[PDB]
Amino acid sequence: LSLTADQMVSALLDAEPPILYSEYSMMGLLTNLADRELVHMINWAKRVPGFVDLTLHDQVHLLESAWLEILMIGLVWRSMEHPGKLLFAPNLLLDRNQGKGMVEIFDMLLATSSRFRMMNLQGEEFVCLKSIILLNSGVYLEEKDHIHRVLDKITDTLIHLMAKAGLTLQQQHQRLAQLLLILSHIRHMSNKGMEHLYVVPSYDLLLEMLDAH
Amino acid sequence: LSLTADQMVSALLDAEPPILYSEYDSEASMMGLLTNLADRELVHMINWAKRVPGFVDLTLHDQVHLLESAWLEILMIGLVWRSMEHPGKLLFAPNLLLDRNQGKSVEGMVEIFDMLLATSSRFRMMNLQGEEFVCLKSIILLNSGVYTFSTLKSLEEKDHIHRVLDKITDTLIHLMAKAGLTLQQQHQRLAQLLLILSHIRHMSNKGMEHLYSMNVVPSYDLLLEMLDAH
Ligand SMILES: CCCN1CC(Oc2ccc([C@@H]3c4[nH]c5ccccc5c4C[C@@H](C)N3CC(C)(C)F)cc2)C1
Ligand SMILES: CCCN1CC(Oc2ccc([C@@H]3c4[nH]c5ccccc5c4C[C@@H](C)N3CC(C)(C)F)cc2)C1
Repeated sequence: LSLTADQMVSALLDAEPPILYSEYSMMGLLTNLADRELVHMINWAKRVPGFVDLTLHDQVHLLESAWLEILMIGLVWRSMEHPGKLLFAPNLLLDRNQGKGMVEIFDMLLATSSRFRMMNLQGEEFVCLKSIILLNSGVYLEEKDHIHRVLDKITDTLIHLMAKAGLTLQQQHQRLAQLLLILSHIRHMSNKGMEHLYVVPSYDLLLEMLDAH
Repeated sequence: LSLTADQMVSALLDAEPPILYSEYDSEASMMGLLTNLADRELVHMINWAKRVPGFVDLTLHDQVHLLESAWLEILMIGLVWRSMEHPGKLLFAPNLLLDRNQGKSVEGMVEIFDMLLATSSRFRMMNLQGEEFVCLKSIILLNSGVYTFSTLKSLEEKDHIHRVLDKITDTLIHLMAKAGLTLQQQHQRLAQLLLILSHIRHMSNKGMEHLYSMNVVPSYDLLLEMLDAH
């Protein structure tokens, strides 16, 4: 929390999870791949500055509410350079008709990817967005206060990055807004995803992955 | 887009729909009252939407689609705003003030009440201002459905929508600056405010999911007919 903006970025970049491969019907592959990415997400979350300062109870709650959103923005980020296609894994690249109630979700994921592409979303930016999702998704006294301080710190970092890129102050606030409004759509996709399922990772499973002290 | 920030706020403040009342004269009545109230607010919402800058510049079908996507979000943020200075209560109408336990009377309603009450609590501890609220409501209208529209006309709509969003963002920053916030505090509050929209989306989806467990959404032509004036 005392880290500089530059230290925050580098920490988050270093904390980035690996790209996994699909173990190989299509629903089993997407399920299995999601299950394996979950473990690496948990270990990513532990390295997000300020996260392990929360109680384990609250860490689990945040992960319970954020896990699908984080899977999805990750999917969308690496699918950027592959228009009309979703790169779940290097050996699992699917289009919208391979989705044929998954096509609607595929479509939404595809639109979000094109949005990122259009915005020319940078790696240093995406990684901040992912941290914000983790901390923001489940927050609805000392703990909520801490979460909001970390969120504020990431906001600073995002603004710093845009300043470094040479964007004017007006462009900074405008780009910040565009990025955060995208999180609304990711939230929506996660909701529909959870709906199209009804499954979820239990409290105990997440707590186990967290590998307590 | 020629509007200044001051002119943006003014237009949004004038576009504000009226505060409506529940009928004048029971837990078995609750859902009926909440449904009747929602239907009546919908009418004023369409009029409000038309007076949001840039909205009527859009095609009628894109206008319908934005409202199909955002109508429950808009209802809810209005409710949350009305309830801000009434801790533990949801002010659906000045004569319809409900709490948690009254929500219990309907299956799965207490969870939605809790989320709405928590959002009201968030607005409270942020000391959300009226000028900020109408900006946030406008953003919901323009942003919620824009990612679920490739035709050339549609590409032009999206660019227009994103440019109006940019302007509302400029308006939000302006308001926070006049209030005397530092630059750092301005971006920080802008972020905090926009993050709440994620949760409002969340609530709309949970609530939409309730409704299908029991006319539940406005039909295309219903919204069309109200939007498609002569
Ligand atoms: C027991 C632990 C919980 N796991 C069961 C498993 O349930 C899922 C089943 C399918 C999906 C897919 C999926 N898989 C991914 C792998 C890497 C990155 C993105 C994804 C997604 C997003 C999306 C296609 N998911 C389908 C869904 C949930 C209906 F939207 C996500 C979760 C998560
Ligand atoms: C054209 C058909 C669509 N209308 C039928 C009507 O269905 C509803 C029935 C109940 C609700 C309530 C409700 N009512 C309000 C009145 C003014 C402002 C806010 C509200 C809300 C939010 C919330 C409590 N709604 C319940 C629910 C299930 C979450 F949608 C929302 C919609 C909307």
